[PDB]
Amino acid sequence: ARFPPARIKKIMQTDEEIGKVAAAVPVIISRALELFLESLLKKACQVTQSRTMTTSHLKQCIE
Amino acid sequence: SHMSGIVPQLQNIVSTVNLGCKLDLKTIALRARNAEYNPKRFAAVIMRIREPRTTALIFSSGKMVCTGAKSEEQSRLAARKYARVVQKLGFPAKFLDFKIQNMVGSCDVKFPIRLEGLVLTHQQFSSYEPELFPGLIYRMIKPRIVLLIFVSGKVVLTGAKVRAEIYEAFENIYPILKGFRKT
Amino acid sequence: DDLTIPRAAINKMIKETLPNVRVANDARELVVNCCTEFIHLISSEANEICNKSEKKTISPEHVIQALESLGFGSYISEVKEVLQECKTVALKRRKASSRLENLGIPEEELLRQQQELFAKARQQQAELAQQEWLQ
DNA sequence: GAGCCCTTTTATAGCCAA
DNA sequence: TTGGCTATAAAAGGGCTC
Repeated sequence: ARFPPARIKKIMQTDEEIGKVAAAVPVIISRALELFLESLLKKACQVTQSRTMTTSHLKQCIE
Repeated sequence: SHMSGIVPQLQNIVSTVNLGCKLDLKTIALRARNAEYNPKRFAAVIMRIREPRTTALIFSSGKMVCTGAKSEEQSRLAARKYARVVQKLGFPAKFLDFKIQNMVGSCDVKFPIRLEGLVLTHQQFSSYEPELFPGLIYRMIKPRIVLLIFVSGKVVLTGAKVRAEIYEAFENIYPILKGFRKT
Repeated sequence: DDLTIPRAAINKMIKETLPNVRVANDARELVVNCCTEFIHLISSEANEICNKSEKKTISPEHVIQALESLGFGSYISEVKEVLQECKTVALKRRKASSRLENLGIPEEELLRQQQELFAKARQQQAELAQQEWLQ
């Protein structure tokens, strides 16, 4: 799944330190966000099958 | 035979004026009441005033952009108040080359419109993608103004340098619109 | 700010990635939030790599370097591809505007065509009006 | 260098928000 | 309802890509 670049840029700039950002940036971050969720969900899925996916099975991936 | 009878109303005006003297935005943003500044995000001060309700973008070169007015002189007044503001803040503020750069107008033909067809008969002047934007985008060549036409009969006109161009554009499009009325 | 990627986007991702896996609504909320954390993580690292690069605007390069630097080096493959299509899209769009403004039907005839449609429409509503006025 | 980006404003208006 | 995305015109400049 692809994510809203406009939303991604707005989110990036919730940080006062972040200045101007190249138009193409938010779109690559979207792809990156996509690769991060697939890798993350697939690990958490493993953790779930070693016990429905819960909040705990996920947190143990952002540890 | 007859004039539409509908007169488009001005909703926005963008003018520019050159104050003719270097400016230190840090300084201006520092004391100016309603002034914003983030050379981080945007290289210009963003000042506003209640009457006429507007917004000015003040750059380092002294040049300024004034937006929000509903008439030519209202925009020139606001532009002047922004000038006196920069002035009182201790800067050699002049008021040079004031120019209206854009005018926006809008009105209601009071009847639905078949955008679906209009974009066929005039495809070379239209861009209609309801998936992307609900309105039909019409590019008139003479005068050179852009119109936003909506199924509801509301119409926006923009791109004008002088209000006559807006009245000329609407009077041209009205009969076209009546030819694509929906029923 | 309380901006977050749309719930629906995350749900479409979960469905496409974990076909046939019940995911707690609570957990779905955690993923939506991990998203914003990641954006901040990448952005912060990129913003530093940027200051150093004596540049002013966070470029697609600074983001690639932050990825490697952060430990996400294995994404740089698929991320480079997207950066590509982005340059291509921007390039095609530049050339399309160039042609629109330089190789189209001379304005002169475009104007004529358009005025024809205008005069013609005035004619129609002229009759349709005068006729109804003859009642 | 030619030319696009970003920022501001405004009418209008569907789609979206979990 | 509120408000942001999407769309249009235009200026101002410092930042960038072929």
